[PDB]
Amino acid sequence: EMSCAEKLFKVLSFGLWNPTYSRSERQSFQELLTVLEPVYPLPNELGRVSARFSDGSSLRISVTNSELVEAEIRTANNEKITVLLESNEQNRLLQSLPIDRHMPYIQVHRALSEMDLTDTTSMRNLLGFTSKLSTTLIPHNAQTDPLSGPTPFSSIFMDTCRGLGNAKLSLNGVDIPANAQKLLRDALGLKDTHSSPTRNVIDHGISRHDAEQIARESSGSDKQKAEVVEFLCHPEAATAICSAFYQSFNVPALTLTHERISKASEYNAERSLDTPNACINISISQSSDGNIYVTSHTGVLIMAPEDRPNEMGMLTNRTSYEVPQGVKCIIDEMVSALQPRYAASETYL
Amino acid sequence: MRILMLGLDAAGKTTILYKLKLGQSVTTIPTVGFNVETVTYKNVKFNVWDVGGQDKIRPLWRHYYTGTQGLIFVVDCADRDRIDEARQELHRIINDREMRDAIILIFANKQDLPDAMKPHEIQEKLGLTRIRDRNWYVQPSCATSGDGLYEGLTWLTSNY
Ligand SMILES: Nc1nc2c(ncn2[C@@H]2O[C@H](COP(=O)(O)OP(=O)(O)OP(=O)(O)O)[C@@H](O)[C@H]2O)c(=O)[nH]1
Ligand SMILES: [Mg+2]
Repeated sequence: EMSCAEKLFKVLSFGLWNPTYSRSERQSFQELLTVLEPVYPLPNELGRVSARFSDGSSLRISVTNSELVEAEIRTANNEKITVLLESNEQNRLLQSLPIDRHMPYIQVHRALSEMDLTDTTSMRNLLGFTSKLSTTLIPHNAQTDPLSGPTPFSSIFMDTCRGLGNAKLSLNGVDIPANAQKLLRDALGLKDTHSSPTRNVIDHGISRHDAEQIARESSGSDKQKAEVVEFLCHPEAATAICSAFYQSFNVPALTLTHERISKASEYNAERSLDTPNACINISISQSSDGNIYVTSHTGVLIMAPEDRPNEMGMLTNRTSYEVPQGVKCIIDEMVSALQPRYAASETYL
Repeated sequence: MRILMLGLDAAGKTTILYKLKLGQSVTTIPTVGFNVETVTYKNVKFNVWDVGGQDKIRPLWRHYYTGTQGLIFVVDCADRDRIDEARQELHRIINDREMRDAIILIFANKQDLPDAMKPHEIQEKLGLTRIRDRNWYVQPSCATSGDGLYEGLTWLTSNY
């Protein structure tokens, strides 16, 4: 009786945590929450999110700098619904959106019912929920700004080539899966030992050809697959994809947390469990004006503060920035163009 | 009872602010402006004022002195390289006409640490030992655990 878009907003509104749902309910909520995606916000906004469901409903949320919420829903049957509302304390609709907030400390979330951190797969799935949740800005710092340092982006193409195949990756809402991802790695010229992309990929983006295959093998709608193709075929695409995998974006957040990170890392080796270091999750959007916006998340395991012994959770680092139209995938250019915003979340069970 | 927490940056003031405000320790960020929050403890509503302790924005705290009733000076007991840089800020703080007469809690915070400076040495290394006409109590604490804090409240409360 409802479109996916109406359901999500209602759930988001009631309380994405309010302990009542029948697991079958939560499980189907996380599902819906996955298609929700951060997009380029206006200068007067905290941020903006957008979703396109497999029932043709669509959800757009704006949050103005004054934590004021504006929602638009378009249904299965061409109904237009505008909602005005404030996230407060009970809803905290704000906590349940992938937006950056100004706060004295790192925002703490809780996970849903039966979410665990016990293996590599339960981790990508925690990130799958944390990456749609709110974060706290870490104010710029020359000392921790990885773009401030002497080796800016030095590992870009290694992290890319490495993270590709083994990330959650979304292009304009379309899910790029592992094979399409390796296909995109080859498409960039990056299965290679440690070369850079082709002077072709740079300057021309990918080929129509590789692009079509990639989108072909990827999950979503035809109209959406067409945006993917057209996005791939600019060089800014490469810039945006490659920079998104950049590993040092996490430095500011790790700067704040490194000992409880070390503890989490040690804490697992005592057990003999083998879950990985980081879990990577990336959302890229080109809006119709052709603006490109990146939200890149790295999840890393981390111990709770000493007042909560033996409790482990996840530290979710969000890095967000536009890739201005004119910036090709070379170091000096990305060092000067990109203005990464850094923000972090901690999520526990 | 309006309270004003002062200290050098990275001492753990903000952390103590939310250890007390939320009840559970959080991961703080360099406080740029200020925080203020209220805490009822034992029927007493402290009103604590957190202001950035970075070398930079230090002389803006005087803008806060008028009203204070207790100077929680919070201390990083591992950093010994600014032990002096901080044994001084203390004297300048309460000397200023604003804070002439006011009880003085001293949080020997960060005790859980290895090279944790003992509570008495704190008293010594600040210069607290040779001072009278003045309520000054030293409180060993861990801000991330909660140790000492709610015992230090006891002193603020009690001794006022
Ligand atoms: N080991 C240890 N670390 C602590 C303790 N209390 C606070 N810290 C840490 O020290 C760092 C500084 O704490 P903050 O409360 O943000 O420092 P601040 O005093 O507010 O400094 P500013 O924000 O610049 O004004 C934080 O990362 C805290 O987690 C403690 O008792 N023991
Ligand atoms: Mg602070």
